[PDB]
Amino acid sequence: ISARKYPSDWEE
Amino acid sequence: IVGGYTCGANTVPYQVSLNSGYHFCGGSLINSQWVVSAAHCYKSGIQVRLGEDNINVVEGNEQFISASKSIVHPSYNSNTLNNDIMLIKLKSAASLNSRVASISLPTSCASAGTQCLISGWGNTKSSGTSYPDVLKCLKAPILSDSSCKSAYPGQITSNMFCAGYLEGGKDSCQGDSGGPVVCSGKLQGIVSWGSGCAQKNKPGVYTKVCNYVSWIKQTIASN
Ligand SMILES: [Ca+2]
Repeated sequence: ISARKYPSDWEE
Repeated sequence: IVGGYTCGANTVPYQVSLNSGYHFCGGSLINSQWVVSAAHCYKSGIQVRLGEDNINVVEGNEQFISASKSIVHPSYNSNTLNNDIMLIKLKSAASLNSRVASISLPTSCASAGTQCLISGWGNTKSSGTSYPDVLKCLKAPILSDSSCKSAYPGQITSNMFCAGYLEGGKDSCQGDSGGPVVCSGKLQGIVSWGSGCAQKNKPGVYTKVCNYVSWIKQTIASN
């Protein structure tokens, strides 16, 4: 699933 | 926001930026001490930036206030993004004025076809990346439950709705998370998730704020 945090959810 | 327009400075006065040395999510001011955002936007030590337009330049109307408390929905699930809502308490009360103002909570749920305003400082491209300095805006309708579920089989809960355009080209995107979906002057949605951005048959998915009004009021009262 792709959440819309910046830069991405996974990139945290 | 992909396929949107430049809102205009301080035309969305409830829109806030959550900042950790850089903008990472939006939020909505609901009273002078509380912000609604997405649970997946949680991080310790957030600075809330109110009264912004250009998030990279000091223009004179900003208020920067630290978050003192963060309250994620007790039943949030990061795997499914069910219950994707968080409340942030400001360390001091914002000073409310024409450029910094609260948005009302819903009294009832919105219906399919209702036009809403979605805003944020997220990506303006669906392929590659281009991030704006100033706030962007998009008018988009709420989709039917059935269309939403067909777009995302097995992934839409009763705490979510779809809004946008199945032909592609107009949507929220990375960096818009946590920000507002306002319909008839009420905060009905929180930017949450989607497959890509502005892709055909893959609309934006939003937290259904109307399900949470009693929880929000109870949380503000007890914290
Ligand atoms: Ca600014």
